[PDB]
This record gives sequence, structure tokens and C-alpha cells, in this order.
Amino acid sequence: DIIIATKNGKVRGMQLTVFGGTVTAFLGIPYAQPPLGRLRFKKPQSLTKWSDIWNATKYANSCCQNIDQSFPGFHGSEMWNPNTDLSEDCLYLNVWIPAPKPKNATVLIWIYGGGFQTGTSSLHVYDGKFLARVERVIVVSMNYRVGALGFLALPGNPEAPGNMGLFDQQLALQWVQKNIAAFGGNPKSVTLFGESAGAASVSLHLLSPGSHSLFTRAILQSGSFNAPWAVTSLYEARNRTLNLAKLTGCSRENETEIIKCLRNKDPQEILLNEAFVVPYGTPLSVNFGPTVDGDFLTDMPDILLELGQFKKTQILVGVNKDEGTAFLVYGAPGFSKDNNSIITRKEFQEGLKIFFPGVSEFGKESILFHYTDWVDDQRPENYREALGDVVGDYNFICPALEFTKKFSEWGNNAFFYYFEHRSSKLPWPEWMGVMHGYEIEFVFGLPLERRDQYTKAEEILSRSIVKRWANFAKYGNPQETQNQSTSWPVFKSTEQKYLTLNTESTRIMTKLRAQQCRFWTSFFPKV
Ligand SMILES: *[C@@H]1O[C@H](CO[C@@H]2O[C@@H](C)[C@@H](O)[C@@H](O)[C@@H]2O)[C@@H](O[C@@H]2O[C@H](CO)[C@@H](O)[C@H](O)[C@H]2NC(C)=O)[C@H](O)[C@H]1NC(C)=O
Ligand SMILES: CN(C)CCNc1cc(-c2ccncc2)c(-c2ccc3ccccc3c2)nn1
Ligand SMILES: *[C@@H]1O[C@H](CO[C@@H]2O[C@@H](C)[C@@H](O)[C@@H](O)[C@@H]2O)[C@@H](O)[C@H](O)[C@H]1NC(C)=O
Ligand SMILES: *[C@@H]1O[C@H](CO[C@@H]2O[C@@H](C)[C@@H](O)[C@@H](O)[C@@H]2O)[C@@H](O)[C@H](O)[C@H]1NC(C)=O
Ligand SMILES: *[C@@H]1O[C@H](CO[C@@H]2O[C@@H](C)[C@@H](O)[C@@H](O)[C@@H]2O)[C@@H](O)[C@H](O)[C@H]1NC(C)=O
Ligand SMILES: *[C@@H]1O[C@H](CO)[C@@H](O)[C@H](O)[C@H]1NC(C)=O
Ligand SMILES: *[C@@H]1O[C@H](CO)[C@@H](O)[C@H](O)[C@H]1NC(C)=O
Repeated sequence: DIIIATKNGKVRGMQLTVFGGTVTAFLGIPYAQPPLGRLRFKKPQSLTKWSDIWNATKYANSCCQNIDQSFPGFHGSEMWNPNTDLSEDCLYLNVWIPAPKPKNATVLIWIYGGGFQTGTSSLHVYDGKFLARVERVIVVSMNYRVGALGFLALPGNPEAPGNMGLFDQQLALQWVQKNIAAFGGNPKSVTLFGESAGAASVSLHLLSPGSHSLFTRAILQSGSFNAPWAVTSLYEARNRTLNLAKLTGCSRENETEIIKCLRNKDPQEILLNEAFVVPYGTPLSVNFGPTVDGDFLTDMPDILLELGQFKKTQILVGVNKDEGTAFLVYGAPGFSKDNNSIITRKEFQEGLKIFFPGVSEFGKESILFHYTDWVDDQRPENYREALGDVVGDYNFICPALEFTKKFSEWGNNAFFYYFEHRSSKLPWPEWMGVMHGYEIEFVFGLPLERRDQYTKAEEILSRSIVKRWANFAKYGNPQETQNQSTSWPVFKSTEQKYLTLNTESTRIMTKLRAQQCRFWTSFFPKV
């Protein structure tokens, strides 16, 4: 048996056999009072001490959310749906520590993505036991509120001030600060890493003064706060909160009386109205997201970035080759996971209206103009691939590159990767390529299980990524120094070098999507 005394009491974990070794998992440790009743929509309250032994031997409840039901029974979509009961009682976290217990181990804290509407730490592809085993790091992940329940906002009002899910995350980093040394970890050596909205979360923790002292370094996979979906303005955040109140019949004049009304609503009724608070929506709509609350986030984040107002430290940043393809099967006409999705020009044009619904005719014309000037206009995938690149470059790749340029300009080491390996177990079809979210299983080292049907080439790729990620966490330098590997150079603003990750080679290249990203970061924001 293994019992750890924490600041709030005793917790019991479980023993894992990993690779002829042992990892101690503590699954589902609460880190806040459950945000129920009069605590719904409020900042997370701290937890009162218990005197018994908490059995942290099972993943806890996932936070309430809407489920992806577009492909019932398809593992490619459902592997991302919650795998534990949904509940408002969901502020819990997990710890994987090496066995035997470490002394002063570097700590990795994972923050999942899901557009701030979905996600959960209990998912199979976020299992931290491999990293604990292979690199002798401690892995921490937490559940944080999503959707309106985590990001509803009436700015100023503390009954619904906004960013609660970010404060959930933040209270969890505090738990690691106050408690991780008892588990054998070094609170002075903590690296946040996350993917998608999780990566955007990590980038905002770099900006939040209340998070400065809670971590050392940051890793951003396929996400950053300057992505166009990441931060809601205070205008539309309030318009959304009001629209939700009308839909629930919760319209009042005393804006506090509205919150009280939304608090007597069942988590369902709230969930099932979240989609209509926006007039026009897209597959990437963030109905309720981060906003400038004046507490977690004190100014519009693009100004903070532009003027150097962030924690100075090292960042690891990167993106996947086909970030955009995943969203094209959730609405774009002519697309399907069950056929090769050759579309026409008229189909491409109609697909911009879905992804850019509130954009001028000229704005949509300008996207078509920059992406549809081909070398071989006879290639029948031209429009299929253009639209994927359009959605990927706009929503993920270019904001990630612009974040790294701006951050490094203040003197910090930065490392940029380009993940271009398509998993051999990937259940989506081939035209979708190296999809959004499918580097994650390699970061967590799932291909290290020989039992798990991956190729040998993928085991080696995972093994080096796991080494580079961990060397970055421990030492701020993501090299693999032994197995004659390519040195990963720092990303500088003039030369802009980046590292490719794949089973074939591993190359240094310069200036990713340079021509595409000039369009998105310099022309298009004017339209
Ligand atoms: C690829 O498929 C799309 C989507 O069609 C669905 O998937 C197919 C595999 C099959 O099961 C269909 O019955 C499904 O509807 C096709 O797009 C549709 O095309 C039809 C006729 O071409 C049109 O009336 C619909 O509006 C289209 N959209 C939808 C949402 O059904 C597309 O034509 C297929 N393309 C190729 C090249 O195979
Ligand atoms: C990253 N991993 C969890 C990949 C696993 N798959 C998915 C699927 C979806 C999705 C499901 C259904 N309809 C549309 C999108 C989303 C999703 C939802 C909302 C978003 C809002 C703003 C930016 C990105 C967003 C992404 N994210 N990830
Ligand atoms: C907590 O756990 C104690 C030890 O039992 C171990 O954990 C439970 C969850 C079972 O899986 C069991 O097989 C393990 O050996 C229990 O004696 C105790 O009753 C539990 N208490 C609560 C409140 O769950
Ligand atoms: C702000 O909210 C306005 C209120 O309109 C209501 O909400 C929209 C989403 C629809 O459901 C509509 O029929 C409702 O009456 C919207 O009209 C308006 O477009 C919203 N956005 C802006 C930018 O003003
Ligand atoms: C390095 O590679 C190992 C297997 O390759 C063998 O060991 C290396 C160090 C070389 O001597 C090579 O010629 C051998 O064939 C893996 O077991 C090991 O985990 C790898 N390490 C990393 C960090 O990728
Ligand atoms: C852990 O390492 C830090 C420096 O990173 C040191 O100051 C601290 O005392 C160490 N503590 C233990 C218990 O090893
Ligand atoms: C709204 O109602 C609450 C609770 O009854 C009260 O404290 C508050 O002052 C009211 N505000 C306004 C503007 O009427």
C-alpha cells in the first residue's frame, strides 16, 4: 500500500505494471470545492481538509459537456468523447509518479483541448503512466470546466465573472505547488503542456500574473491564445450570456437575478442551448471561451504579446501538417470520411461560407484568390486540399508561428516543430493526412507499447519525442543527445528555423508557410 499525506489529508493510489516496471497512479484527487448550487459559474473555492484516506484509485467525473454524435460508433470521433460520467462535480486531477518514488523529479502538467467546450483528462491518449515510467517525470493532469459552465461571462460581476475554467486550471497548478513535493516532485521544475485549446490555455498562463510563479516552462501543441477562436471579446461574450438567458427564459433586468435563474437550471437545459447563443456558427465556434475578465487576463492578449508582457522562459511550440482537415467533415459540402472528397470550385466557394460566415464577399474572394492559383490546375484534389490548408493555416499554423516570432523577440529560447507523420493506426481516411490531435499519442508514448499494433518506426519516433519533450521539461532544451540525432535549433525571428518530426527523416527547415501566413497575419485581419 502507498499513502501520501497532502495538505488536505491522506490519499491512497494504485500500483501499475508498466514495461516490466512500476508506476504509482493517483487518479481523481479533488482540488477544489465542487462548483455546485450557489457555486455554479463562480471561481473555484478552495478545499476543506478531510481526516480519512481518500481512495484516488479511479478517474473521476468529467465536467459537463455536449458530446460529438456526428459519427456514432466510429472510433475516430468517439475516442475523444468523455470516458467517465459527466457531472458538475468534476474539479479533480491525476498524478503519475515513478516507482520507486523519486526525490526531486521534474513535473509535467497536461491541459487538454476541445475548443473550451469539450475534453477530459481521463482519455486513453492522455495516460501519463508511460512518461512516468520511461523518463521518470511526474505527470499531472486536471479536469477544468468547459462551455458556459466554465466560461459564461458578465464582466465585473463575480456571480459570473468569466474564465472560471482557466481559474480551475490555475487552482490545480497551485495544488501542485503546495503538494507535489510529498509525491517526490520538484515544484521548482514544472512544465505545462497542452494541445489545441489546452495549448491556448498554456499560452494564457504565460500572460496571467497569477500564474507566473506556478510553473517554469511551457509547451504549446497546435494552439495559442492569438488564434482567432481563442479569446472572445467582451461585447459578444455579453451578447452570448444574454442570448442564453433569453433561451432559458432567464431574462431579468438585475443582471445578478439572471445568474440566480441560470443557477436553478438543470445542467442539461444550459448545455442544450449553448449552440444558439451565436447568430452564425462554424465547426470552430467557441460559444463560451476565455475573455478579458480583468482578473485572470488584464488586457487584450494580443497587446500583451506585442508589448512583451509575459513570463520570460523557454517555449516549445509546434503544429501538425494537416491541422485543418478534421473540421471539413463536420459541415463542408462534398466532404466525407467515407470517400476521397474530391470537391469542385463551387463546392470550395460554398465551403468558405461555412468557415467564414460573417466575412465580406471580398474577404471570401481574397481567400479563394490566394489558395487557388495552382501549378497543375488539373490536379483533382486541388480544391479539397486548398480548403483544408485554408482552415489549418488560418486557425492553427499561422497564429502559432506568429506567437513564436513575437515571444522570441524578447530574448527567450523558442523551439518550433512541424509534425508530419500520419499514424499507422489512424482511423480517419488518407486524404485527411496528419490530423489535428494525432501527435498526442506520440507525445505520451503509446507507440512504446509493442503490444499496441504500431510499427517499429513509430516506436522509435515516439521514443525520441518523449526524450525531447522531457529534456525540454527538465533542462529547457529539447535535444536527444545520444542516438546521433538532429540538433533542434532555437527559433529566431530573422531566420525562423524549425524541426520536422517523422519516421523518415528529421530535418531543419526555415520559414514555415511563409507565403500563406503573410496573407493571414497581414492582409486578411483588415477585411
Ligand atoms: C462523398 O460523399 C459526400 C457525402 O455523401 C455521404 O457519403 C457518401 C459516402 C454516401 O453514403 C452518401 O449517401 C452520403 O450522403 C457526397 O456529397 C453529397 O453528394 C450528393 C450527390 O452528389 C449531394 O446531393 C449531397 O448534397 C452531398 N452532400 C451530402 C452532405 O450528402 C459526395 O458527392 C461524395 N463524393 C465523392 C467524390 O464520392
Ligand atoms: C484536439 N483534439 C480533441 C482532437 C479531437 N477532435 C476534435 C473535434 C472537434 C469538433 C467536434 C465536432 N464538431 C466540430 C469540431 C473539436 C473542436 C470543437 C470546437 C472548437 C472551437 C474552436 C477551435 C477548435 C475547436 C475544436 N476539437 N477536437
Ligand atoms: C478505500 O480503499 C480501502 C482499501 O481497499 C482498496 O481500495 C478499494 C477501492 C478496493 O479496490 C480494494 O480492493 C482495495 O484493496 C478500503 O478498505 C476502503 O473501504 C475504501 N474506502 C472508500 C471510502 O472507498
Ligand atoms: C447579438 O444578439 C442579437 C440578439 O438576437 C438574438 O440572438 C441571435 C443569436 C438569434 O438567435 C436572434 O434571432 C435572436 O433574436 C443578435 O441579433 C445579433 O446578431 C447578435 N450579434 C451581434 C454582433 O449583434
Ligand atoms: C536509442 O536507441 C536504442 C536502440 O538502439 C541501440 O542503442 C543505441 C543507444 C545505439 O547504440 C544503437 O546503435 C543501438 O542499436 C533504444 O533502445 C533507446 O531507447 C534509444 N534512445 C532514445 C532516447 O531514443
Ligand atoms: C530540489 O531542488 C531544488 C533546486 O531545483 C533545491 O533548492 C531543493 O532544495 C531540492 N529539494 C529536494 C528535497 O531535493
Ligand atoms: C440584485 O439583487 C440582489 C439580490 O437580491 C441585490 O443584492 C442587488 O443589489 C440587486 N441589484 C440591482 C441592480 O437591482
